[PDB]
Amino acid sequence: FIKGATISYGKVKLVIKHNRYFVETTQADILQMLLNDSVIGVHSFEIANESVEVVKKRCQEIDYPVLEEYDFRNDHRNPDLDIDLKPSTQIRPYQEKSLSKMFGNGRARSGIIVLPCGAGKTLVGITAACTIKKSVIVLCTSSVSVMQWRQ
Amino acid sequence: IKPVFERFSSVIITSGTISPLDMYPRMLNFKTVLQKSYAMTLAKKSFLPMIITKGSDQVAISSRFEIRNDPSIVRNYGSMLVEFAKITPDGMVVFFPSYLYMESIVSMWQT
Amino acid sequence: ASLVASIVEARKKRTAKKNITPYQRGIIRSLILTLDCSEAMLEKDLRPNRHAMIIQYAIDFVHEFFDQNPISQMGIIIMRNGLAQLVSQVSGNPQDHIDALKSIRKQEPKGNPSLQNALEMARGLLLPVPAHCTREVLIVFGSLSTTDPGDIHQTIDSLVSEKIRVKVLGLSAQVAICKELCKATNYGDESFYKILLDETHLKELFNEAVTPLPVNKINKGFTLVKMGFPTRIFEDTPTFCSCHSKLVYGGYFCPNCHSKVCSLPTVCPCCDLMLILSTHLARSYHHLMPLKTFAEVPTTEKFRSEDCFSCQSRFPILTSSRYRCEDCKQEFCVDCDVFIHEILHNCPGCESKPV
Ligand SMILES: Nc1ncnc2c1ncn2[C@@H]1O[C@H](COP(=O)(O)OP(=O)(O)O)[C@@H](O)[C@H]1O
Ligand code: BEF
Ligand SMILES: [Zn+2]
Ligand SMILES: [Zn+2]
Ligand SMILES: [Zn+2]
Ligand SMILES: [Zn+2]
Repeated sequence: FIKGATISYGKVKLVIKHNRYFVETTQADILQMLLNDSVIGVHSFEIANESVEVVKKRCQEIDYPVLEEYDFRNDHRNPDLDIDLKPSTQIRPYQEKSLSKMFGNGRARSGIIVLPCGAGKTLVGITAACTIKKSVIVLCTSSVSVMQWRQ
Repeated sequence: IKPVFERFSSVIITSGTISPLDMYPRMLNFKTVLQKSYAMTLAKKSFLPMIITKGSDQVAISSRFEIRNDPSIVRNYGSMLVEFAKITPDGMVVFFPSYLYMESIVSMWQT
Repeated sequence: ASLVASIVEARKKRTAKKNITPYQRGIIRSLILTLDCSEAMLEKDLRPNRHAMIIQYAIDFVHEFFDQNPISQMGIIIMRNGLAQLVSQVSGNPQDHIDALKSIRKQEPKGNPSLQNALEMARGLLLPVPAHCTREVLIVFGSLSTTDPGDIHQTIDSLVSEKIRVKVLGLSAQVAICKELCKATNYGDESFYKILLDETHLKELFNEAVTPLPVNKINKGFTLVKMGFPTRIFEDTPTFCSCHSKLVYGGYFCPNCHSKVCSLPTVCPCCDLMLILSTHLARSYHHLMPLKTFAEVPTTEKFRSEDCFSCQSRFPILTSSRYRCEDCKQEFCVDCDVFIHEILHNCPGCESKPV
């Protein structure tokens, strides 16, 4: 079961450039696997913004689970934001562990972090935004919660 | 150094941290009969060389002069300094790339 | 090879125990136990913490120390807030020291340590010690730094002048001053500075210190000490003791002034004459005539009996599971060899062999 659930990770990567999503790949061989795919339609091809949810789900079934990594260190096109955690902060151990699983390899991993209620998930997001140093957007399921983010 | 290698026949150029050994004949125009480096036959490892590429927060650290006044690099280096000063028994020497870098970073540490 | 690996490890361990020469050891000792109670002892490397484990082993060390060295004295010092605090005077009563250690178990350690202050206090407590006793200090250091008000080098020289001996048990790593303190004080030997690598090693280190320290050849303090052997009495009515001035049903009677004492071995509170029993001296005979180590018998030669000479255990049928004593030439089982050299101190074959 574990061997069967094995993937060729990193072959396909989705990138964003000027609000245009390109499904770029690190080898040409993948083209024969994607361009000939029934659902779809150093090499990349265009895809509609709204249709991303189709290719990603299809990518789950054709044995290539795409990864959404960001090289914020090497990204200069986007205007950088200079925000850092002030010295008064004290990141708790589990918060550091949660962030390490995201920035372990140096590239911002896209995923989900689960912590108990009141564990400080807001500070985890703040630290992730502070270290990325780029424009950030936050979505919360209330207006009261939106205000407490700002505070 | 041209006169030295011509006035004297036998010259020994010995140093415990001379590497690569082929760049000196290129830099200084002289030829060597033999050049080699010895590996110490030590029973148990006596020195533990290590390279630290990031701090406890997994943020990279570098001594680039353009970001010397950075709250992240300064803090990460300072934390490393304190942590290694808590387990080092007797002596701990710290080497900086330039004197100005030491002054700026030390002042930030004090604040 | 797994079983062979254990045997060769046992042989290597036996190698250190093969060279047992009758070294002159000072049975009469005067020990000062310097424990560290500082911020550095609040770490969690030793569960639950360094302070708790050290005190617990110290109590066990106190019990073992007096059991094997009944005519010795001990004192306890603690390093707190950069100062040396005395918690027990030099005395032969094992209960007083244990009581002091239990009280210390409550107070939290804090502050910085000071070897000089502890050593200076030790120099004073050991000053009123006879010349026939070995003045020793067993420091349990846990910090990697020492804050002192004066020159530690001067104190180290003073300790050497007074013929004091120092054993240091560190926790984290080597410290230069501790190495010099142990080296310049032990006649150049560098085996008196021990750093534990786990909890199990710590128990062995305390247990090792219980044995008397062999004396140097150029350090001669030979003399005769006036001792006394009292006779226990059974009185119907309670009587006042000459040591604690309380009512005790029994007690020993001194042979020099007839004043009674409660427990032994203690110096008489009237004539200042040491009172001991024949058993107290017999406990240390094995330190003067150590039993010669047993040598594994090769399987090439033939054996005498199929069972152990002492315990009558069938020898398990490569390697010969027999240990022989050269003095009597009698085979022994592996189990007996451990019990004959650790609990017992006489070879049953030698005693059984007539002469
Ligand atoms: N590192 C921290 N230092 C101080 N307070 C913290 C820290 N982490 C979390 N908190 C506090 O925990 C509470 C809940 O934080 P919040 O991020 O809203 O939790 P969650 O979103 O996980 O339910 C707040 O009072 C917040 O200030
Ligand atoms: F998980 Be929390 F209560 F937002
Ligand atoms: Zn009494
Ligand atoms: Zn008396
Ligand atoms: Zn036996
Ligand atoms: Zn024998």
